Amino acid sequence: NIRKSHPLMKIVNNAFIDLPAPSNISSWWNFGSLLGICLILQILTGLFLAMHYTSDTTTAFSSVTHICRDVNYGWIIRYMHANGASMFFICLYMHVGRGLYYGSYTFLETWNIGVILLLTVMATAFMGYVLPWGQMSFWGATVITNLLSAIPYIGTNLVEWIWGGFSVDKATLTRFFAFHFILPFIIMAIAMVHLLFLHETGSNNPTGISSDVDKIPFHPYYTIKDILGALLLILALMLLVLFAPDLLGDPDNYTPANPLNTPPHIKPEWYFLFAYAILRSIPNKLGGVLALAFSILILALIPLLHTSKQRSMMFRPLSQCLFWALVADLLTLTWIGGQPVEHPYITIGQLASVLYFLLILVLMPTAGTIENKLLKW
Amino acid sequence: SDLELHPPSYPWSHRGLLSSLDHTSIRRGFQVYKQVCSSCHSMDYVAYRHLVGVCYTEDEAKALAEEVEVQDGPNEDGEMFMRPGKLSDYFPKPYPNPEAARAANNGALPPDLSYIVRARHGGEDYVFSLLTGYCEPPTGVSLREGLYFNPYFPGQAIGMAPPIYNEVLEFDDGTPATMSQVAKDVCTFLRWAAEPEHDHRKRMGLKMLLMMGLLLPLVYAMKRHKWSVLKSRKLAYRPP
Amino acid sequence: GRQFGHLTRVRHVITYSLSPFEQRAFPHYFSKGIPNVLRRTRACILRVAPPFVAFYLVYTWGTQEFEKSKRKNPAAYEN
Amino acid sequence: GDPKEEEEEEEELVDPLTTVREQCEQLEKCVKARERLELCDERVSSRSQTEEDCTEELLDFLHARDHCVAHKLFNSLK
Amino acid sequence: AAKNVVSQFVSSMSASADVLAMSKIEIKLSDIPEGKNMAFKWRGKPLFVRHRTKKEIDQEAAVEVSQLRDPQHDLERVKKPEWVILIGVCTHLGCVPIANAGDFGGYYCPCHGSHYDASGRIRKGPAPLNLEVPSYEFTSDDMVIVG
Amino acid sequence: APTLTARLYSLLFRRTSTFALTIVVGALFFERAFDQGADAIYEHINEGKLWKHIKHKYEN
Ligand code: HEM
Ligand code: HEM
Ligand code: HEM
Ligand SMILES: C[C@@]1(c2ccc(Oc3ccccc3)cc2)OC(=O)N(Nc2ccccc2)C1=O
Ligand code: FES
Repeated sequence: NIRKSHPLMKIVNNAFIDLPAPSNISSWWNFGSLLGICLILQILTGLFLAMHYTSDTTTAFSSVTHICRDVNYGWIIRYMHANGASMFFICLYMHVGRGLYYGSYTFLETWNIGVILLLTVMATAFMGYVLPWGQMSFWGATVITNLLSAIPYIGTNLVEWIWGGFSVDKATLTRFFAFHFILPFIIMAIAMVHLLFLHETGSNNPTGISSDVDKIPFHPYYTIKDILGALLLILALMLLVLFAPDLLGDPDNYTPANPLNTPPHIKPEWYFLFAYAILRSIPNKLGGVLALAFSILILALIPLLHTSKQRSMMFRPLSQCLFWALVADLLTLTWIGGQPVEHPYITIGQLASVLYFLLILVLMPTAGTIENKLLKW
Repeated sequence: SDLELHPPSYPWSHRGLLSSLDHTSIRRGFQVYKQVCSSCHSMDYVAYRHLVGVCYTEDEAKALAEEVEVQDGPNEDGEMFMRPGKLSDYFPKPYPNPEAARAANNGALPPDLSYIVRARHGGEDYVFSLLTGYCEPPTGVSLREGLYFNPYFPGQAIGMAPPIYNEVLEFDDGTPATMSQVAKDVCTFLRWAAEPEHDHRKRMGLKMLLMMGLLLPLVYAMKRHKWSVLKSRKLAYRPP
Repeated sequence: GRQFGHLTRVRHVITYSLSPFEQRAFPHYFSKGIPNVLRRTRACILRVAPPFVAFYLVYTWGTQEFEKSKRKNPAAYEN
Repeated sequence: GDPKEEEEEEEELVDPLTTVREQCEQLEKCVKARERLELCDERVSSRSQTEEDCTEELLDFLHARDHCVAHKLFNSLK
Repeated sequence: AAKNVVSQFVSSMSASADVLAMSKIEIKLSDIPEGKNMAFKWRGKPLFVRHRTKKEIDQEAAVEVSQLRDPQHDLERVKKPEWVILIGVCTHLGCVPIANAGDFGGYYCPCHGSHYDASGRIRKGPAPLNLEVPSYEFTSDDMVIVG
Repeated sequence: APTLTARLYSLLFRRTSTFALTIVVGALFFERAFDQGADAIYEHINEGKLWKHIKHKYEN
């Protein structure tokens, strides 16, 4: 009987069963549902870890080990959480890249909501990482938190405020546990709002050309395409959990607390590398953090810089080359962000930083304009 | 000062994808922690029961636990005595407040416990090569006090006296307690102390690839079946 | 949202199609697929690949300079 | 030379890392680094008051030795 | 794959390290007064013991089995009459019964309300089972253990 | 002489009742046969277990 009339299943039907979708959406389109799976994944394992973790300075590092050694299967649950956080970023990255390449950002509202979803998960992962009170957890917590101190005039009252003291201590570990528990529920609401705005127009596709003449039902097609792709997300997640639990995980969080001693070479998680390089590039306190913020906050300027008469980059050889130069540049930032602030590296790191911004703020838009002229448009 | 070298190449018998531990070597390795390392290094997270599963036997585990004295809970007078040795809380803790380890050893703090994975890149190897690779301090550089020199370590210089080849033994088997053999065993054991789940994980891991190798092709075939209709559809335009 | 029946106007196109239980799910998987991937590869290498070799070259050089410059170094201090 | 003293050589204690190190310490790329060391080992004896270090020339040598140590070793251990 | 991961996640809520204690507290019970009540832990779970005074013996030497829900006789319950060895939870919910404060023998679980005796077995209210004190073995008249 | 997959279809797949009954009964055995056959694979390649190691101590 009917899916269409019931006030509840009607939502389901309109979102996952009868929703008209482009016959041609690619694998690149699988990431949104994978981001949903990621969020649920983080939520379940996250929760079971909360049934055993304790938020006090003393027993924090210890309770986590209690989980990995004592609590039945805590190790598998703990690793799925950690590796799930990485996958979540892997997915954010692909998802945001897919939107750039294919012009999807032209759906203003849904793209703007996405940026919010990006910042929310970054906020979430940060608080998360601090939780086990390891060396990197602590020093990473110290670095990132201090960014706020750069803000003129009110900078220090703010860090101390967010600290609940004179430095990252007791009060901060507890509040971070709290905010880290509620954030993913708030994320979940923003994501439903994301999905609402998207349905208003439906999905874009590889060609950037309207698909209203060739829509297919989300259900049999994307239902199975999404299943298959979930299993791929799962294989990749398990491989990590079950063969390489410590691979992305820094060895220093396996050593408790040292507010007195900063490790020789503190290294961000992975997904912060490129942004870490940008912040570091410029030898200035204020300007570094400003460059850092702008490095992410730039996504919301992207739509103003669309210059081409076409939506997607599928028929745009110039933009394509510049897009990959962007990716290749990010990969350079990543490499550099994980390296000591020295000779070859600072200069490479400064040139990659101007390139990132140079290509988004100027190169891409100029390619679009010459592609238009080349076509006589 | 800031220069340094990295560990050799790992042939452990627990290096590959699927690869158990040589539980016999985990035994020998505990014996090394028992007689030598224990007197300086705290192993705060392992317990006598943890071994029951791995290297010993129910009865054996009790017996080895009984060879020490911990500070048991208070009774009617508000006391604090000592007790035979449980089976439920390793913890031979060589030093009270950590600063006592500093006092004894002189500056240097004998770190962690259930080692490797721990803050040491190249985990087991770094340790193996640290213990097994003490060498003569080359020309040009002195040592503020006869500290102790080690090619690996950060800064090539500092701390721990070379404690391997003082051929302590109690390997039953009939195994020669040599420099290396005692190290291979200690690292092996330390591997298990840091990662007890190691063997179950790779058995699961096996199952994950085996299952994934069944499901992947199958789910893929389900999707192609349903997408058949679109993939082979044919179009024709027939305007007036 | 939008519903089938109210999307857009289409006139004059016929679509012929088969039942899944009537066709193969992998017809010429290799016979036609391999050629197809070679072809999509050719079509995109020139745009995708170059920026990455550019990073690759800077990656090896960059680390090379790093090692030779600082550590390996202590070059001449002769007396 | 002699058996009774072989078990005494086992009680005077035995060779593991030593026979392999000696055999590797022996090899091509190694003797080259040792040779580079031996040379620098001399130029510090030279001005045995006022002068640098020889940490670096040493590290190079272990690298080559311990490498073939790891490859060959373990087969003997047990 | 589903029940494997669901089981693991479910099995994780079960107890973790807990394969408890040694207890057997060296008890001298011709040491404690004529008939006072003593309670220890045998896994964090209250174990309570009175002695068994003359007058108090026979209140339990007169049992009744023909009208019960679970079977026994105080003297038939433990190994030696004037010497029982109770635990202390309450089979109803988990309200620890207090020392000789109710009816019959002495016991009386409040937490709301239910009766027991000197042998412990339940006789009046809501609780369905007799309570449980493992075995009873002493060692000698002057000493004792538990189970 | 019909075929196998046909027999399977007639007797068990046509109805979602049987179709479902067959897979639940299929999982019960697959799990048991996969765990066993897969454990033995894990063991055969290892053999420095707690198993073989035990043998040495029926005593105390
Ligand atoms: C017993 C066989 C034993 C082992 C194994 C062991 C290991 C060990 C490691 C891996 C380190 C880490 C080096 C690092 O942090 O990078 C370390 C450090 C110290 N040790 Fe040790 N140790 C064993 C035994 C002993 C014994 C018996 C003593 C006391 C005489 C001792 C001492 C020390 C000290 C001091 C350090 C700190 C080094 C420093 O940072 O200065 N060890 N040990
Ligand atoms: C359901 C909401 C969540 C809860 C209740 C939750 C609970 C927890 C707890 C208790 C810890 C500390 C234990 C441990 O470190 O293993 C933790 C750590 C962490 N979580 Fe979450 N979390 C939630 C959502 C998230 C989200 C959205 C992310 C981002 C994908 C995330 C990524 C992390 C990370 C990176 C850590 C640090 C992991 C580590 O290395 O130990 N979790 N979480
Ligand atoms: C919690 C994080 C996110 C979730 C849960 C999420 C979920 C989804 C889902 C389910 C889709 C449907 C189809 C698809 O897979 O593409 C989608 C499409 C889209 N999302 Fe997100 N996404 C998230 C982060 C982002 C981010 C970071 C952005 C951009 C900053 C973004 C902007 C878009 C856009 C523009 C589309 C358009 C679809 C297209 O053009 O193909 N979303 N998202
Ligand atoms: C995991 C991690 C983290 C998490 C989320 C972040 O959020 C962003 C990610 C990308 C871009 C901007 C913010 C940043 C760092 O949290 C944390 O303590 N660190 N560690 C760290 C190390 C050195 C400097 C700064 C931080 C992270 O990597
Ligand atoms: S729990 Fe004792 S009477 Fe209810």
